[PDB]
Amino acid sequence: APDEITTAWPVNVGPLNPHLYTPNQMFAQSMVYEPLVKYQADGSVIPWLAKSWTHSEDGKTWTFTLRDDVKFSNGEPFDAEAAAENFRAVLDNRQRHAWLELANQIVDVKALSKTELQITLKSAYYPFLQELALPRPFRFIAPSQFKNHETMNGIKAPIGTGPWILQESKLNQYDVFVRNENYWGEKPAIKKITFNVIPDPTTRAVAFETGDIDLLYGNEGLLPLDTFARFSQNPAYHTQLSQPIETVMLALNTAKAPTNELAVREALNYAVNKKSLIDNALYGTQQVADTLFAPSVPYANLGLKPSQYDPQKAKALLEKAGWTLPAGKDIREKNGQPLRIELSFIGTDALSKSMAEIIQADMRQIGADVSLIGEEESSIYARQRDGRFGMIFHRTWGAPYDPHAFLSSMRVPSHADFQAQQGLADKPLIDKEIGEVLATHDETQRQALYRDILTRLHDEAVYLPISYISMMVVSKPELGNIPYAPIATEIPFEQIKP
Ligand SMILES: O=C(O)CN(CCN(CC(=O)O)Cc1cccc(O)c1O)Cc1ccccc1O
Ligand SMILES: [Fe+3]
Repeated sequence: APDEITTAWPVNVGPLNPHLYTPNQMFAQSMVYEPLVKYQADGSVIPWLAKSWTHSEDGKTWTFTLRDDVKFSNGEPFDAEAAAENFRAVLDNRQRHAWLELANQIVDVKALSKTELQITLKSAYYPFLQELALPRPFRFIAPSQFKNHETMNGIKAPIGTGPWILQESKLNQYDVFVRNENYWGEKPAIKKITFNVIPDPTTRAVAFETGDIDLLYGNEGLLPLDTFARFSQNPAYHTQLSQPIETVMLALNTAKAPTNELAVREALNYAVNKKSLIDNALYGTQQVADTLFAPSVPYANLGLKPSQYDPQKAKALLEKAGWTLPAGKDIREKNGQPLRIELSFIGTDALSKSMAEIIQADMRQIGADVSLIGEEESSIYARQRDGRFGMIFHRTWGAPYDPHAFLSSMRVPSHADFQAQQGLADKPLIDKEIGEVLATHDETQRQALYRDILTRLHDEAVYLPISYISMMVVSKPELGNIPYAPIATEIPFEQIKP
């Protein structure tokens, strides 16, 4: 049918518990569940399930006036009691939301009436509203669908207030969504969306070619980039490539030899020809990055100095630090130790592998021996949490997480960023400033704090920025132009209009 589309995803959508993480897929959570306030491209929020709000002070106390016409898809009312119950369900699982600072900040949530919801905070936390706009955890399921008055141990039916309803879900096969005919807002033009489960990139491309699917929408791993370029020239298809949404980079372990040495980290930051990496591995479809956050990111236009590809300077830095070439060898040594660094990545990911081979080659030219460790997903995530790496592939989180939520999470010990930064003498100071910047109201101090944090991270060469990557689209021409959502992980199916 013509108001029915078929697309694909590498895995199923999950149970669609609005308050939990893996294996729930964010974009699908955002299809079913809705926030109090909705994020926009300009960086503000607009009213959503909450039609208005006031704050005290000195903002520790916020009072939201909720809409009074909203129903969950099962007929039950959305009201302040329903909302307060959801905040309780999430904060009963507080430990698991450590990465998100609002979760440590909420002191209390209570329904003052049916339409009045009061939320009090530990301090005047500036990104309050943006964090409420996230896909998860602060979105609302029907409280009748809690299991014994909680969500952290599972839910019953995934009943949201959103424009889409999960119809059917078959493990390792497909997920089917259907339009909410009783939605409080704008009715979407599409009536039915089918997600076929296709874990392999080339298989996804083939499925589009044979006509089995109408739409692919994702990041740089969506399909092979050479196939994408070919598709963009094929008059029978439609393709798109957005403006960059986030950064892809290596994180270097400042706590582990030999990346513990500033001079070594600086040298590595001159070793990679990033344009060539991009033209070679990413088929020219992405942009070079010479900084943890692109100059376009809020608070991140700082005139930071790039380290341009310069093997001559890389070698000089290494020689000066005492990493010199022994007789007939190509690998530097210092104290008898070789300049050896492990680069760990997901071994099944062909793009990572490609990029890692290029990185390994470039670094060999300046006399560093990069050893490639490709392992399964769990092993890699286990490495990121324990600091068991020399270098790893990492990325930022895009809007609305960048830069505040990304820096926030640098303070959490079981994250890759904390671990990479562990060896820095000024790490306690940086973590303290991250805490300050999030609670500050003085705009000039806020800017000064971001500058100091990002500058120290740049100068200490914690990262090796690689590119700023884009969203991509392949579609049947009949679907028309495919819009992008403000939040990088969401897919605006509601806005597709054949
Ligand atoms: O990704 C992390 O470091 C931790 N996550 C917190 C930060 N997440 C936002 C989010 O997940 O809501 C940032 C995030 C941002 C964009 C895309 C993502 O896939 C993504 O995860 C939570 C998490 C826990 C357990 C398994 C997977 C997870 O993502
Ligand atoms: Fe996450």
